[PDB]
Amino acid sequence: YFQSNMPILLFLIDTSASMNQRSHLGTTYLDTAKGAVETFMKLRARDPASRGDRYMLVTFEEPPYAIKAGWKENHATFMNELKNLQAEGLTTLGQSLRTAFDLLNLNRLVTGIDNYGQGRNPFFLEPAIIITITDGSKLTTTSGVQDELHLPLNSPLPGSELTKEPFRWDQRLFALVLRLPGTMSVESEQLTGVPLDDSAITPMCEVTGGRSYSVCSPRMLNQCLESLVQKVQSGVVINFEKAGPDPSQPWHSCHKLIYVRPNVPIGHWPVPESFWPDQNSPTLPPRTSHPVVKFSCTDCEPMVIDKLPFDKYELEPSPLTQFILERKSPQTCWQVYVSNSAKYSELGHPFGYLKASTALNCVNLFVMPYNYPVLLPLLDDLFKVHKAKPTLKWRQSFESYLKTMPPYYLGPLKKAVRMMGAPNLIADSMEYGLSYSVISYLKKLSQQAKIESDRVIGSVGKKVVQETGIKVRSRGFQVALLNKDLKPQTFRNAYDIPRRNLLDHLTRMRSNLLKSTRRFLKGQDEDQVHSVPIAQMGNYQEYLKQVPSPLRELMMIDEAD
Amino acid sequence: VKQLKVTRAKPDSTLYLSLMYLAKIKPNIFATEGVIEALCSLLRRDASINFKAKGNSLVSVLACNLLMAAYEEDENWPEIFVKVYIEDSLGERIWVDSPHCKTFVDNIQTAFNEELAESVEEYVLDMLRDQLNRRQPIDNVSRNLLRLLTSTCGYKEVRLLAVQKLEMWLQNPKLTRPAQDLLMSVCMNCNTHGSEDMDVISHLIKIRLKPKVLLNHFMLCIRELLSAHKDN
Repeated sequence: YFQSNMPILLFLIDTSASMNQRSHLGTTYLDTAKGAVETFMKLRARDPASRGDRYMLVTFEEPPYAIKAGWKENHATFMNELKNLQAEGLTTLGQSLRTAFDLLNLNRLVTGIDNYGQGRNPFFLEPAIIITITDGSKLTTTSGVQDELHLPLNSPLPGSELTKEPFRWDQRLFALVLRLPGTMSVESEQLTGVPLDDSAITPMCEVTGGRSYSVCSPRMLNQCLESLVQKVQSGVVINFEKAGPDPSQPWHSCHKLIYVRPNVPIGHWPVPESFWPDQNSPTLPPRTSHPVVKFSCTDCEPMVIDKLPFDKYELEPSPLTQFILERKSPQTCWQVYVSNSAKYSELGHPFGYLKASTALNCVNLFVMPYNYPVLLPLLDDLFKVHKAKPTLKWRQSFESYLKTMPPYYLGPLKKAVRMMGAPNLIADSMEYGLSYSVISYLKKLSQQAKIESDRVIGSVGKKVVQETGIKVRSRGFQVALLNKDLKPQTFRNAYDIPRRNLLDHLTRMRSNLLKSTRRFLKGQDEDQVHSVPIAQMGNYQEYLKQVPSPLRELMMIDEAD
Repeated sequence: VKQLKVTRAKPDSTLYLSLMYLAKIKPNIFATEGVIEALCSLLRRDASINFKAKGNSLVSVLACNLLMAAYEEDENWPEIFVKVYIEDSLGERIWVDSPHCKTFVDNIQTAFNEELAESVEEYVLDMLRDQLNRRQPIDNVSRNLLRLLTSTCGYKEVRLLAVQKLEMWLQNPKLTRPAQDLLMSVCMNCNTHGSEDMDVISHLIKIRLKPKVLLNHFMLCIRELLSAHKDN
């Protein structure tokens, strides 16, 4: 249904002119960044799961030219665009980050992965990470210097208002801040952890669930690239919060990631919305990109019935996981809430729990139906007391539970009870979460997103010509500049022939014209041919195909076997 | 729809397949707006990766041609059948050039020929006016397209438009056979003495053809048609 087995690796390479600073290596910061991307892919390729990785490239240029490799751009195009990056612009970090997130969220509304107004599905994920490689240089615009990072809001994407942040559930921002000095640093190659950077990108990185890396040595660079390769995971960032008193600490608030394991991820129960749905609301309330999940450190019992579909999501290592595995209570669980998901309750009813594993090696989130301590006894009694033949009191209690039960859970609950073996338990009716106006707005957004996606995907080719001109001041007319595409057809155009080369080249074109008897009438030799791109210079495998085949008879590389 | 779109690497091919099977059991089923709504929703043309084209309708064409046998003696027909018959001619003309399939094409044309057939014909004419108003080249018409235009000869406007280009193709050596067929059709259709026929005759009167055989044949046909009608 959704392919989470094809992770997106968006690279936001800083192409501001400050990336022309030279390290002690003799290479620029941009050269270090390109080498870092290449090393990252070399390290990633060791993992067999690396196949199907989508690699994307966005830069600090303007939106028509910011996207170098987006959707439906093959690996060779990515490599060619990476190799030819030039650092010649301003440090428009906020604008470029906005464009990168818009590129990531380009097709979300077309495919309905966000599941707006219908619960948040951790298995509806398109896992991407933005690895932005930059320096700590201050952010710049034409007007002046920006001391802080602020993503622009102008030109909003259709439906961008539905989530109150640009980044999404399944997106993480990582910053590789290059602080490599121009002098060979006297510090030893200490094996300590990588520091968090103090630039303006670090708050945005931490908010997204990622982190910033400060680099000032090639050894540190390798360490960050290895850690980044380890951080390419399919999962969604959950904003875990603490509710109630202790049983201002690192484990009180955390933007941790929960793992989602495919095989096509399979799941049933959504994360509750942050509002109670109604059929008379003209507009859908905006969503936080990371759901505020509240847990109570009470150590309740993790009740489970035999045949229920329960989604299990393994939390990544975090101080909260450290706390849970340090208290050492694998037989108890902390109830988990979403605030304002209920009709009236501010904290709302539980929908799941954190239960440490048997080995105390990991903590897993068990996503249950909404208000599961009330539903699960009833659901057990349905099949244990009367064998899916509901009684009057049971049906009344079930309906009473349904009053506290949000309509967006109706579909998953129907599917669950059907696969237990009681298909006729509830009325087969459409979910009452969304008004007609809301659904019409959603379909209009889907069409607009389709059109905008078509426009953006076709725009990544940079099929435009740079303004090769010098605007002449009075105290219209412009002075042209050399271009890449004006390859001199000196045989076909007499204006491309320099004066110093006029006579010999005249002889050459004369011979090319008259001596073509039983020969070849090509353009200028030594230009159209023998100025091949270096990549195709020694492509003997491709060259041998154009030659007739012969007769059969029976440290890394040096241009052949 | 989301499953069909997102999982495009392994799309469901049964969407087009089910149309042929269902049309041969319940003809009224094909008139529902659900398929139209799905087609309209999926009609967004994307250039990079999308299925924005139409699949082969050979099974549908065969079913439509075989449905004419069951409607040979039926004087009353619905407007949905008329719309389907009109839309059938707008295909790639797979069997138009085949002479053995003349009976099927004739049956299809006659099917569109009346309680709701007047409104259907008016809507078809209004829809086709977009192409009719365009100044398409004479050479752009294929040889197999002549049968399609000749079959729907009931509308006097179409006949007048076809006859209007008789002088245009008079100087074209490659349209001599169509010019002779145009003269034959003009002679045969000269039995109503209407405005369209008079306009066509006036348009063709002032056109002089260098060859003498064509002009002599046209004059002989005109004389025979005049002798056939007392209102000449």
